[PDB]
Amino acid sequence: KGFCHAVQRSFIDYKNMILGTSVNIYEHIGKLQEDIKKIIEKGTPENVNAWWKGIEREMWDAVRCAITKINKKNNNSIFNGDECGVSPPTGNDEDQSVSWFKEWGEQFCIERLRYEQNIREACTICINSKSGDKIQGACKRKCEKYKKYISEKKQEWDKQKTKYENKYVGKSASDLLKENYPECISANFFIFNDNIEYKTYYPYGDYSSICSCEQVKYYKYNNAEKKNNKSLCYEKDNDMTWSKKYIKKLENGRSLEGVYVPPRRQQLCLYELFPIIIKNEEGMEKAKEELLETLQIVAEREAYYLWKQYNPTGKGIDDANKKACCAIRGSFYDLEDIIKGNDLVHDEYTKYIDSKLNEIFGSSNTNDIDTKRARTDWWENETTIRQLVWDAMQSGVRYAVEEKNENFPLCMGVEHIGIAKPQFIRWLEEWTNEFCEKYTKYFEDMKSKCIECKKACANYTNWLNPKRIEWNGMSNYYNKIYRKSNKESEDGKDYSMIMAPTVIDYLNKRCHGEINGNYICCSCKNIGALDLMNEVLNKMDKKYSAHKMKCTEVYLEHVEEQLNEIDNAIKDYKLGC
Amino acid sequence: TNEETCDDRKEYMNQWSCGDNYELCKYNGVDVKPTTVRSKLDGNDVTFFNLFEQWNKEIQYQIEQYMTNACKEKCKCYKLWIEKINDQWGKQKDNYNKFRSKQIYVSLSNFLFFSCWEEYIQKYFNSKIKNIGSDTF
Repeated sequence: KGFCHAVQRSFIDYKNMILGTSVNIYEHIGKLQEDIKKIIEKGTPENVNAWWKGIEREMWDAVRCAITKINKKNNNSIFNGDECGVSPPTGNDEDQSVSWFKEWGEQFCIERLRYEQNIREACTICINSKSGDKIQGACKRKCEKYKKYISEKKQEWDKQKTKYENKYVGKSASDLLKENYPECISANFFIFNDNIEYKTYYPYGDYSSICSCEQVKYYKYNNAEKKNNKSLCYEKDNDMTWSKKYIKKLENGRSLEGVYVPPRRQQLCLYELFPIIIKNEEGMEKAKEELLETLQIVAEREAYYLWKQYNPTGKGIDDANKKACCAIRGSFYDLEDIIKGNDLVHDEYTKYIDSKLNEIFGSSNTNDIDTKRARTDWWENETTIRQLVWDAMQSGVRYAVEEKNENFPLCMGVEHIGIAKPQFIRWLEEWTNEFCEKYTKYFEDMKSKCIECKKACANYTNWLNPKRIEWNGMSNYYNKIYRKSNKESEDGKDYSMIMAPTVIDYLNKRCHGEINGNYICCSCKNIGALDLMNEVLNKMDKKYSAHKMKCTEVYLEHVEEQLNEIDNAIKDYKLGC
Repeated sequence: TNEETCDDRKEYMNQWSCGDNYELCKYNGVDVKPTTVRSKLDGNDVTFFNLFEQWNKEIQYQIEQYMTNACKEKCKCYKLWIEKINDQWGKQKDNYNKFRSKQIYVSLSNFLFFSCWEEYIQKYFNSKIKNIGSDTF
């Protein structure tokens, strides 16, 4: 196993060492490369590259001859060029850094699996604990060795990953390692936690599992004591944009686009589910109460974080509270969807979560739709789960209220709520809401400034520019899926429940009213005087035409000066007692 | 021939069309009304150039889905859009040269370089102030 891989690594190392590049691993490489260059550039005249390209085929033939003859001398069947690659490896990823990073990740995954197996063997006899049940002899020492190993791998991986990301900005190392080697899909780069709490509250980070046994139960709002910041994750952001990636590809011919992750959804706290799931790997179909406790914990924590961070952002207590209620409603809807697995995001978190849920609910041969139905009815069943989560969210929001010393908002105060719309509609309406808010802020700021609003106009136009492609995207997606009674629908979602041949009609008739937490969550008027924003998308509207000349003149001036800056910068980038 | 059998494939959707005074380019079924406020840059002329700007953007965006493009019908549609984009780019270059002629007092090379680096500076940064990469250069 892993033999022809080593052959490829060695061949790449020789190829990149025979000619002068960033190689200094040996006691010296510069001496050998300098001697090679001096020998080459005396008869051949660069010429080193031509000589290497000439001899590469012979070298590959030589290694093929070597493997063929070594298996010939072996008593087994004589092999041939059947080794991985009849040709030398291609130049797409011949960089030393890429290969070294890949091999480092592969061996890290293999050793992590080995440590997991060792822990499972040595800590299988919480359960069968011998005692404050922290003393075990072998289990504790093994997970401590794992702790130190992770401690050093933290800085190692940090350095290697930051170097790779700087070299190839626009990609991700974690996804590359996941796709190259399927041996570690359970890997979650959280093992290298930076927070001190994740190092002291979690004695072993990702392995606060079986090596540590406490069986701490969640404490409801009636309990004065809390989880004492068991999963005190970082607060979410408020000024970050959407994402066009992480969408499942049904096929290359279709390649559906125009769907974007809302800013609130992509900032979600779901850290604590992974370690508890790893701990409860054993005990299938009997630890679902622990899963319920953990999801109540995470829902309460995220609701408290959202209310703590969003409420101060805006002194309009009424509409800010209504918007926060709508946001937590949408968060609950998304949580319910991911409980039933009816979302489109396919990151390392959601993929692992859905795999675990499928292997838990699916006994031996239940169909995918059967598993969807089973998890849906289990979520709707009462012991309802979507009443326990609602009470947990209410507990979190009330904790936020008593921390902020305010009143209980009327919104979300109802103990029961109806079935929500498909997540695409919710994303579209919240996108319209945030676009309206941003437009009202930016246009008002630009009008207030004006003589000096050129910077304000630049901010307004660079905020407006990305919105055109967004609008085109979801308009095109809506025009291809609207009014389909689940027979010819693109997905399993029951479409055709919106009576709107066009998106403009539904956005006009949808939330042109109160911004409260019940169904309708928008408050926008005097914008068209609702449909004029398209004419504002391109720079021909009457409202913008007042400042258009000044804005384009200052934009051209900035273009010229920044052009001068960038060209001079790229010219400058040539290089006892 | 293949135009009707290929438009229904809803894969290309070349919305922009440049069609005499300035060779106006129309993004979609929206009329163009020049709001003049005013031999250098003046009046609605710059507005025309402004329109071209958005076209330029989607042109780059075009390549995106065309990077997702990959039998006989596919090849025919591929050549068809190649010809369309070629003629549209030629017309846009010609009307840009006309704009430059009316803007004698930025040469389709420095300006396009600035725009394609503005793409980079806007995708991640905002940030058009510092150049301290030294590895991404």
